[PDB]
Amino acid sequence: DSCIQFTRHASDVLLNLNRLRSRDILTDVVIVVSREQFRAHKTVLMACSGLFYSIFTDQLKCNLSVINLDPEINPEGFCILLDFMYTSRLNLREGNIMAVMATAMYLQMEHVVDTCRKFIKASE
Amino acid sequence: DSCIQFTRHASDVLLNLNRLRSRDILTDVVIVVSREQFRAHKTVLMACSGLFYSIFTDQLKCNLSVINLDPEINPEGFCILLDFMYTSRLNLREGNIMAVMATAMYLQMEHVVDTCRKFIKASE
Amino acid sequence: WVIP
Amino acid sequence: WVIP
Ligand SMILES: O=C1Cc2cc(Nc3nc(Cl)ncc3Br)ccc2N1
Ligand SMILES: O=C1Cc2cc(Nc3nc(Cl)ncc3Br)ccc2N1
Ligand SMILES: [Cl-]
Ligand SMILES: [Cl-]
Repeated sequence: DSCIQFTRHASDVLLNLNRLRSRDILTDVVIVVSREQFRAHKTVLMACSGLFYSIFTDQLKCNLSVINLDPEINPEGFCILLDFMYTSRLNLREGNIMAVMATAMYLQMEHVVDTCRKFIKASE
Repeated sequence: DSCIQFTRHASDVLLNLNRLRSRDILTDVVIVVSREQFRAHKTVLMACSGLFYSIFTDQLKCNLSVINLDPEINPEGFCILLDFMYTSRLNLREGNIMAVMATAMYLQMEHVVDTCRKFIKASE
Repeated sequence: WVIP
Repeated sequence: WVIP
């Protein structure tokens, strides 16, 4: 086509989606990770995670307001990944890399799994 | 912070949101523009438009499944802008620029209004 | 704005 | 991935 493109549009959209998350506006699901609860937008979760995409395209699960993750999932690892979904920034640290990678594999977040594997390979 | 960032994340999220729109997955509102109907995600509309942000943060309007736009709004102009919201690409043409700018002013999409004003100023 |  |  003969379209023009606004370079910052996708980033500005995500920044606004994160502002809605921070103010709990139009969040439509709670993700339960053991004793912790995380409110989010189903569409954003699906856009970032192969697991959430599969869950919310399921004709029965699409209507659930609460999703319980596997008990092996670490709440901090999930929190770091949820922040990444809404900001593009990943708080990857020596103390959390194993939990973050395990959570990203479960959530099916391929690019996160890739950088975790590379950061781990560098420290061995 | 000491975060790392994935450059393409925001673009990949928007591409996935557009895929959900194309398959009518988790769309939660219909925008009526005269005889035409457009299905969309309230969160994406709010993230792109000052008008939709104001509408869906209203304690009563937040719960509506149908929003009727002002009858002066052109359905093609709205369609072009809805595509822009989900892709960052604007199909701006001599034949549609006036309708697109009028629709972007109504929807409160400042960057679109800015490029329309510049493209119009160049042709005078 | 750019030519994509 | 980059240093933002
Ligand atoms: O690593 C990742 C990230 C991700 C996101 C989605 N999400 C969607 N995929 C498609 Cl094709 N259409 C719409 C949506 Br929402 C699917 C798989 C994966 N794997
Ligand atoms: O030209 C534009 C585009 C736009 C988008 C929003 N959307 C939001 N703004 C804020 Cl501050 N927080 C959350 C959201 Br969603 C507000 C105003 C405008 N004007
Ligand atoms: Cl990822
Ligand atoms: Cl805009």
